[PDB]
This record gives sequence, structure tokens and C-alpha cells, in this order.
Amino acid sequence: LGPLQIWQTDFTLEPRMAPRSWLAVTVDTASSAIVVTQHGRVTSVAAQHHWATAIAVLGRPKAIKTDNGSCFTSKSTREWLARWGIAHTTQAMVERANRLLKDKIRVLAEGDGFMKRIPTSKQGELLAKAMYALNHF
Amino acid sequence: LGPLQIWQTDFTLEPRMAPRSWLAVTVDTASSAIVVTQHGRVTSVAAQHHWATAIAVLGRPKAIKTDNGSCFTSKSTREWLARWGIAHTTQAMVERANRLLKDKIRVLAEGDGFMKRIPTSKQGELLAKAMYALNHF
Repeated sequence: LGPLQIWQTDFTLEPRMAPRSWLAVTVDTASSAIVVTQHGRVTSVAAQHHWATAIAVLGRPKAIKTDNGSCFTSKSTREWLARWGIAHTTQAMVERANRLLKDKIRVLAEGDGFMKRIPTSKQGELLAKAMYALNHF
Repeated sequence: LGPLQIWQTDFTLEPRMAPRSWLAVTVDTASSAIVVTQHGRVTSVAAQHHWATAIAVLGRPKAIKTDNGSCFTSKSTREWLARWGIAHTTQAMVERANRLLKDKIRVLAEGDGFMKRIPTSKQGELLAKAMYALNHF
């Protein structure tokens, strides 16, 4: 009787994480858990790479909600979701996630003395720490 | 009263994933969940990158068990674990994980017609699918 297995996914631009400043963000509407990956471009393949990670983390969802951006509605992405057996529909929860994540990234970056872009070699750990801070005790 | 929050972590070499063929593997001894990342070299920083991901995924553990490899016992890694407040001790569960993971990678690769090394552009999704298959329904 628990919540349905439905995600919302979006991309959000975060220059503190450049050059891979396109953050793909999934929120599990059941648990509120967030998965975020970084990408150098917003493409169908980026979305697919991100969901492959999100499935590794969260399991296989029944459905994913996105907007009607071309990277979500392309033949390529429609086929990839069909290959996984995931229903796709074309979002307040992921909008809130985007804000919580960008705020957390800024606080953690500034805490480490990075007032502008985060040095490339430090980004992966700082993004993972933001994800940890949003999801876990 | 649930299981203690203790991980085991190891590196295992998987040439099907070359050039980033060093797989860092954590198993949560509580749940049996596995986190795996790929690395081009086995270094203290690789271990730290891997645990940063594993914390994002699983939460912050109370302790991590490893062997006495230099990448785990270096000043750098001892300090990184202290920064996180994670107790470190210097492993059957992660050995089993290593085997389950390499077997799963081979089956999935061969299923996609890759009988030797997996093409670089396909590795990230295939590793994530192996992780998914081990952890989730």
C-alpha cells in the first residue's frame, strides 16, 4: 500500500559544476530521494546515462514524468524507456529538488572556499556530498 | 535493533571495463546492497571518490572494513575517513560481491554481443545495469 513507484526528472544548469554543469536530477516521488549526475551537454544520451545511474541507485520505476524537452521526447529516449519497461508521461517535486540541490551545492562550495566555479577535481565529491545531505541522516 | 552500519570495500580488476577497469566495490553488510564505481588506477583518491559515491547512495556508515592495501592505509585515506567520522578497520562479503559483479558484467556484456572488452561508450550503462541487477527487483 506504499507510494507508487513514480519519478520526476529534469535538467538544471549549474555553472559552479562547469564544464559538466548540466545536472540531471531525478526525485523519487515515493521517498523524496534524489539522484543527481553531471553532464557536459543536455542530450537524449545524457538523460539515458542519468537514468541508468538512477535505476542502479533506486531500482526500476513504474513510470517517469518529465517535461516535453527534446531530450525526453526523442525517438532514442522513448525507445530506451520502452527497453526498460518504464512508462513515460510528459513536476513541482523535481523543481523543489533542483532548488534544494543548487542551494546545497553553493553552501558546500562556499564552505570549501570556492566562491565561483568549483575546481574540476573537487566537483564529483562535492556533488556526491550534496546528494548525501539531501537524502540521508 | 537492525544490523550495524558497517561496510566492506575492495578493488577488483575487470578488463572488460578497460581502460577504467579498476572496480571499487562496497557491500553494505546490513542490507547486502552493493555500490560499484570504475577507476583507471587504484589510488587513495580513487578509494575516496568511490566512497563519496557510496555515501551518496547508502548514507554515512559507522565503519568500513578493508584490507591493508596502501590505498586504504595511506595518510590521505585515513584523514578522509576521519573527516567523515567513519571508523576504519583492516571480508568474505565483499569477496562474494566481487565475484557476483564480475559474473554479472560478463553475462550482460555477452548478451549485448561483447565477448571481450565492452566498448567504452557502453560501459557506464552496463556497470549500472549490473549494480541494479544485484541490488533490486
